[PDB]
Amino acid sequence: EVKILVDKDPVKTSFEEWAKPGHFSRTIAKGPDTTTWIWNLHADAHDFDSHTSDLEEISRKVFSAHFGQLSIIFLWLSGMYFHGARFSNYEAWLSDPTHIGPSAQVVWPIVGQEILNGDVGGGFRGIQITSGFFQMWRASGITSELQLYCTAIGALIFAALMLFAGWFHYHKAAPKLAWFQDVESMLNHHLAGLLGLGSLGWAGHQVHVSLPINQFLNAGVDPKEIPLPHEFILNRDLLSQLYPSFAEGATPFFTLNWSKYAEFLTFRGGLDPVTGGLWLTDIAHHHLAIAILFLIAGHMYRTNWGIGHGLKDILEAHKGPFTGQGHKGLYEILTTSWHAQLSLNLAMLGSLTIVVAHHMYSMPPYPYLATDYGTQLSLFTHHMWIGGFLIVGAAAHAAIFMVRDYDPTTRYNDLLDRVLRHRDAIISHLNWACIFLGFHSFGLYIHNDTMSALGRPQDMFSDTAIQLQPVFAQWIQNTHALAPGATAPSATASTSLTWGGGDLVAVGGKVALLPIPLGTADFLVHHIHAFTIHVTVLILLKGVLFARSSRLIPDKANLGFRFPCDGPGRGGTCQVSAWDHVFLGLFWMYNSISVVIFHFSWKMQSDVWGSISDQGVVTHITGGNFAQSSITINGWLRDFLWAQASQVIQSYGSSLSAYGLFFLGAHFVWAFSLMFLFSGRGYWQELIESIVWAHNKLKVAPATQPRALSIVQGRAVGVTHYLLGGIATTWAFFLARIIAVG
Amino acid sequence: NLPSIFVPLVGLVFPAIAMASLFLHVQKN
Amino acid sequence: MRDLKTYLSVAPVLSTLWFGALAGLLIEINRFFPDALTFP
Amino acid sequence: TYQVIQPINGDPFIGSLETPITSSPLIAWYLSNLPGYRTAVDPLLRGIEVGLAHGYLLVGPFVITGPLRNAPNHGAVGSLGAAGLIVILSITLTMYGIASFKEGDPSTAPSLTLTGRKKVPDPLQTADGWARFTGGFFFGGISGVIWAYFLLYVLDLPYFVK
Amino acid sequence: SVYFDLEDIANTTGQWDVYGSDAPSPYNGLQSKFFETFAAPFTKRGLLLKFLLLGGGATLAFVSSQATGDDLPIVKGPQLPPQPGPRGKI
Amino acid sequence: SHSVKIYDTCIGCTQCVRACPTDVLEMIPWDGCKAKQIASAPRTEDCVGCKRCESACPTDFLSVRVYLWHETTRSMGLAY
Amino acid sequence: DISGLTPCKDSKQFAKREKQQIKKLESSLKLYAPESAPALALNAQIEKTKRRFDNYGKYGLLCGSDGLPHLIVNGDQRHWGEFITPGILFLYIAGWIGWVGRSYLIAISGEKKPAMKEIIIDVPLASRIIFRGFIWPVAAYREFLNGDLIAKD
Amino acid sequence: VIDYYLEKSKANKELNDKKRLATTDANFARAYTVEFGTCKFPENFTGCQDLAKQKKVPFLSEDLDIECEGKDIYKCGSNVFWKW
Ligand code: CLA
Ligand code: CLA
Ligand code: CLA
Ligand code: CLA
Ligand code: CLA
Ligand code: CLA
Repeated sequence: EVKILVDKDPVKTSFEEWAKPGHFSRTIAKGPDTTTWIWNLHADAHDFDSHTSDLEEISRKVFSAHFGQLSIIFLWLSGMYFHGARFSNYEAWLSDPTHIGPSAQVVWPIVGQEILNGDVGGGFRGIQITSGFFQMWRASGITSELQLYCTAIGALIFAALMLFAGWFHYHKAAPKLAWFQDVESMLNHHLAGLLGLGSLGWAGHQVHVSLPINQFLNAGVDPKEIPLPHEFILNRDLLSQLYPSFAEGATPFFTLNWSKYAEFLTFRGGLDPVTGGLWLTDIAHHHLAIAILFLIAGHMYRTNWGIGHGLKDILEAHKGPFTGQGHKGLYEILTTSWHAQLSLNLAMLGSLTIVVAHHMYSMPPYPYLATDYGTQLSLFTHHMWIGGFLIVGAAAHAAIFMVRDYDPTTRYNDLLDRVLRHRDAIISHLNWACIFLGFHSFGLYIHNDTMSALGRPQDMFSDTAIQLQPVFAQWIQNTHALAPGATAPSATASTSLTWGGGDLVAVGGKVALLPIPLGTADFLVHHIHAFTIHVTVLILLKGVLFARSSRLIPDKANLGFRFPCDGPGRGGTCQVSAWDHVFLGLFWMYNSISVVIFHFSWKMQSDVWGSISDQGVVTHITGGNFAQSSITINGWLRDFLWAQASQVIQSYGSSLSAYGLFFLGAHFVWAFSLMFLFSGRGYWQELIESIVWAHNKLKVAPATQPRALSIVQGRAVGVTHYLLGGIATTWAFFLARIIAVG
Repeated sequence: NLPSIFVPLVGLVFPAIAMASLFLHVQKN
Repeated sequence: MRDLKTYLSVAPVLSTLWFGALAGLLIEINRFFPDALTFP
Repeated sequence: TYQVIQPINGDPFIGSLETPITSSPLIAWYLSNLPGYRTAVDPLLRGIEVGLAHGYLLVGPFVITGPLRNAPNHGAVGSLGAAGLIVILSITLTMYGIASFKEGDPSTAPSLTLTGRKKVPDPLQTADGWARFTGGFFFGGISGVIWAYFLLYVLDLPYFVK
Repeated sequence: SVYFDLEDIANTTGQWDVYGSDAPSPYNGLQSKFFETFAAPFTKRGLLLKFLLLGGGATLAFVSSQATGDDLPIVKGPQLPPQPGPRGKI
Repeated sequence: SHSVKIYDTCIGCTQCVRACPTDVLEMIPWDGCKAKQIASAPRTEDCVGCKRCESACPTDFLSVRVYLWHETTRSMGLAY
Repeated sequence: DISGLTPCKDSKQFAKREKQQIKKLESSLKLYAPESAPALALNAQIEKTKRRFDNYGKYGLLCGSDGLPHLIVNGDQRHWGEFITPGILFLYIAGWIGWVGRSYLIAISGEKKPAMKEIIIDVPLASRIIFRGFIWPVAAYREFLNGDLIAKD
Repeated sequence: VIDYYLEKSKANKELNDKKRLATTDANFARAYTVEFGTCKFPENFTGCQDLAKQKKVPFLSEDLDIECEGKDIYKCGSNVFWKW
């Protein structure tokens, strides 16, 4: 039976364990003898399953940690709304969004730093923001600074609520293990309750507060004379003028005359020409349909009454001649291992973030977002990085599950067993695929570079030379462009302007979107992307599959998930643990995402973004140089890296001077990481031995004996600094370029 | 005159002969 | 009370308090005595 | 129930598996009828067949993708390049044979079938057998290159891509 | 039921010929006689290596020496007046 | 084959022997320590050189020393 | 003057730099109402620049052929305010810090587990020690004579 | 109706522009109060916003005064109270 199960006062609230560092583990609680202890305290802080073997005790800890994270997120949102209300030019940007740059940060006049308050327009000095909050606030119907202050106060109250909830559910009412393992109820509530009701409420807000205020805004009326949102609920007459169908009330809904609501519930496609974003009437209908779909979906599983499905029943009925018993045993694995669930959820969330990034640029949902290039580039890059990091974490935690929670004697599964019985075939095939893709993707660039350097432009792989046309993607584009006429007759326009419908949307003399052409250069970059993705997959999958054992190390599981090596024997056994494989795969994820964002930036600046005059002529930022220059490595070096870095390197003495400083700092940190990556701790411990002598000579030697960083810790520091420096270099370069020229 | 004959010899033929001889040497016994 | 005072004496908390006080002192000195290249 | 994948030859401790890709009767027959697996026949004829196939297949890429592809002399130049590649491959085969096989040593091929029946090991894994194989390969490859050239640019048959 | 025999180590370790065929020669007798007659000189591995290396080198040198300006731009040579240097150097 | 040597600073706690992944070391009777036993390495041809014994050595300095020497198919941990 | 440099009160490049900075600041002033807060903030920056340049003139700094102040370190008695006096003040503060650290490390050395007072600091003991750095030169000298400074191993 | 609120905005363009300028100027000067000398040590015991309605600080009071003007009792979107 599904019911609330709690335990009263399991852990006493006291400050006594705050004064004892390392209380959570047996080894660390004894106090430090060397400096390694100081690091070991921070590396094992959230490794709950290593603190205790009780599943219930671990689950309560993660449940409260989630509340803490939610409180932190609410504090962050409250700060964003408060800075929008108190230190921003939002109200001026509302009346002129095409000529005023959003800004919500103002610096103090100290040590000359007040130069960063640049001319963003609207009689305001500040730092231009690229988060896109202004367009979201305009879409939501927010018109005054007072409504942002109330949102900040509400977010503060909610953060306090989540913090209190975490304390209450760890110290007063701690749910039992059976409560957490009620997966059917959790799925039902998250599908129907959270998502369905949330989308239904947002749809209600859109049809009641967003649609009318945005209709007034798009009509060209002053924001300060638009009626307040509640005025559209009090006298329905105001709502019966923009849309006369509201005069009918809810009678059409209950009598199944839904076409009567076609005024504010539409299937249009394309973009709003005044706005440059998706029609709000389309978005409200989308959310209303998603609400019904999720509310019906959240009724699939059986909780307490007979109707519904059993997850174990579905899993045990899917087996075949090639897969033995099939999925039997997976319910036991996924209801007793936090790490497997974390791995699956991380992979799905990281994959979904990339889809969000891809969909937000091609279908701009927010008003005046498409013509704000700095916001678009920043959002795309940010979500790509988030997705890549989450995907890497998925592999890390799958390896952790394999090392710790895998047990064929009590939790056997045929599919996992059969995967482990032919891992050599999987890994060798992926190796061959990676080599083939690397050759037939990157060596074409080398061929083009050599042909260009040899004075033979006619022997290259180019649109004016040997062609490699992406015919399949071109066919998909043509099919999607013809959808409104044959395959989506009720739709008026295609789902995106990039499919090829031969139209361009211009807002404020700036190009929002237009059909994106695909040629040989795109054929090259797409296979480059596939190659890097395959190599990252190879590195991570090899670590997951070979974590327990290999022909080199028959007993790799006893060494743990995170160990440096197994000695210099067998020729050398460095970086054989599953942790190292994640450490190596982080670099390749970084490489892949960097290439993807470089591709996006160059393509958008060359073939989509630009300006349009009152003659009908389009002039792009880099003038369509992608097709003929992005086919050689020298082209990327010269026309992209050298040409577009001219902004960040001449930003000194302007409001963009903080990006050149961050450019240099990121370069410095990236170089700094190579000291940790290229060396080892045996040299550093010996070097420390001499400094300890100098300290002992002057009686200043500390009792906590200085130790060089551990073998694994040095790798972590090196990779963290490498990633930080690399990502910050592009952050500064992209922001400076797209703010100066965009 | 000479370069058209000498360049293929030094760049292709001599490396091939040397590689064959060295491979047969290192694979002995 | 005693345990909380013990916790506030831990290295990171004392470090952030000390460096915050130092940063405030230096910031105020630079606010009231800006652009100092020499010592008159 | 009924499982498809089985251990190789019924032995679960040999590092392989029996899959439809590896053990289906069609693929087994096809692999058994290739010249590389015809154990009981002179390796020279097998090398002749292998060279005839490979030199013939090598003509196209050199002729069509080469630097002189747009010249009127493209066919002969590409055929010469294919012949040079065949010569290099024969050199590599001779090097491998000299490095791998001593004159007096017997064959290194297995002497058992999958059913455990004793057979005569393949003479291709001997010095003389490999020498005959590489000689046949050279002779077949040159002839295949010449035949492809004769079909494409001496009779000028209406091939779609030339 | 057992896959370990000390008298049969080849069977135990999997020394099998999977796709090897013991079938007789599928080739015609006259064709085999022709190929045996006309490919015999190339079956001496010591002679074949020396012949291939030396003859291939000589053929490569000869072909490179017989190439015309139409085949190789390097043989054609420059056809345009030379460009001057940055500060008047020739 | 690598070289494994034992010095008389041994205290005979048998930590190296049970850390051997290839059964190279063993314990033999002795009279130089209270435990009346010392380690020996009679099967260094199976040594891989992972130095797991030295990680289990309590003596300062080490009483068991591994020197990486000529490489064989056994010492490189090759199964192919 | 020294090394061919001219005083910044005489050099025309210094005045030209000051004029160009004010002109750069005054160009952004045109985009705002004469009474607005950004106009009041740029005016404060203009006064700050004027005061900075006037101070650099008054202190008697030497400027090169670029209009920028140049420091003189060799020991000239009319340039002690650029390296010598600030260096002495730094050496007084750093010695203070080092001596207070050394005394605290010595004070906790003779305990049961002295590594716990290195991660959880005994704040009263530190308060006792801290103000002993005001006379750090005298004590540092005096343990040099007696021999309580250097461990003779 | 749209073309009635367009008429309303036509007659009040200058007034709304003066609201925008004031509200952005106050937002910028909130970071410069201390340097200006308006809201500092002896009078910032509460917020400079609180001091804006009891001391008439130069820039944070113009926004307060102009914020609602020509608006009805319960129809100013920038002040819940306005004319209570
Ligand atoms: C993620 C959330 C977030 C972020 C990044 C920021 C960031 C910022 N806010 Mg902000 N804010 C937030 C949430 C956030 N806020 C929320 C939720 C609210 C509503 C309550 C506000 C309300 C708010 C106001 C009202 C103001 C800012 C301001 C600022 C800016 C300067 C802050 C500063 O110097 O701190 C001030 C310094 C400290 C708080 C000290 C740090 C304290 C730590 C613990 C160290 C303590 C050591 C101490 C200083 C030493 C002395 C101790 C003593 C014992 C001797 C900065 C950009 C200011 C601004 O932009 O001015 C133009 C400003 O006026 N914020
Ligand atoms: C319709 C019911 C409902 C709803 C709305 C939620 C919503 C949520 N659950 Mg949840 N849950 C439910 C039923 C529900 N659950 C049931 C029946 C079970 C038992 C099977 C669980 C077991 C469960 C676990 C084990 C965990 C969650 C977590 C979460 C959060 C995921 C993070 C997120 O998306 O942030 C979205 C954020 C918001 C929408 C902000 C608003 C916050 C909402 C409104 C508070 C939810 C109140 C709750 C439903 C009832 C309160 C009790 C009452 C006495 C006050 C989210 C707030 C995770 C989490 O983060 O824990 C804190 C987590 O680890 N849930
Ligand atoms: C919701 C996601 C999530 C969750 C709950 C966890 C949870 C966990 N992970 Mg995990 N992980 C994640 C995402 C997640 N991870 C992702 C996305 C990756 C890929 C990068 C990894 C990679 C990873 C590895 C490789 C390992 C873990 C480990 C662990 C466990 C111990 C964590 C710990 O003690 O850290 C303690 C926290 C710290 C030491 C703080 C580190 C601070 C980082 C490095 C700095 C980040 C830079 C920052 C953003 C910039 C600041 C600038 C600076 C100037 C201020 C714990 C169960 C470890 C383990 O043993 O698992 C059992 C382990 O070895 N994870
Ligand atoms: C630019 C530097 C660089 C390059 C070229 C490579 C190349 C490669 N890495 Mg790699 N790697 C690098 C830096 C680099 N790495 C760094 C810095 C790290 C640390 C994070 C790693 C970490 C790493 C891991 C962890 C893995 C790789 C893998 C691979 C291979 C992928 C397969 C492939 O593309 O083969 C194609 C080969 C190339 C693209 C190389 C260029 C060849 C071009 C076409 C020229 C060749 C012309 C011709 C042959 C020249 C002959 C002339 C004659 C005179 C000799 C490939 C050999 C993976 C692997 O082995 O999978 C198979 C793998 O698992 N690398
Ligand atoms: C110094 C070294 C060297 C030299 C001299 C050459 C010379 C040549 N290369 Mg080359 N190459 C080299 C290094 C070298 N390569 C390296 C290191 C690489 C790897 C990056 C390449 C990759 C490369 C490619 C990918 C291609 C060439 C091609 C060519 C030819 C271009 C001329 C032409 O258009 O006629 C074209 C003329 C023909 C196609 C007919 C050639 C017929 C020959 C002369 C028959 C004789 C072969 C002989 C029997 C074999 C001797 C082998 C030796 C071991 C004994 C020319 C013969 C191109 C070509 O077409 O050559 C096949 C070509 O596509 N090269
Ligand atoms: C009690 C504090 C103390 C004292 C007196 C010294 C003294 C010395 N150190 Mg040293 N050091 C310290 C802390 C200290 N160190 C710490 C914490 C670190 C780790 C970052 C180092 C790392 C270090 C290195 C790597 C080297 C020295 C060297 C030296 C010698 C030359 C001076 C020098 O290069 O200074 C430079 C000093 C530093 C870079 C570190 C200073 C760190 C801060 C300022 C000290 C703070 C101490 C503590 C937190 C405050 C106590 C508070 C207490 C009252 C509660 C000198 C004997 C050098 C040497 O042996 O050559 C002879 C040398 O190469 N030190």
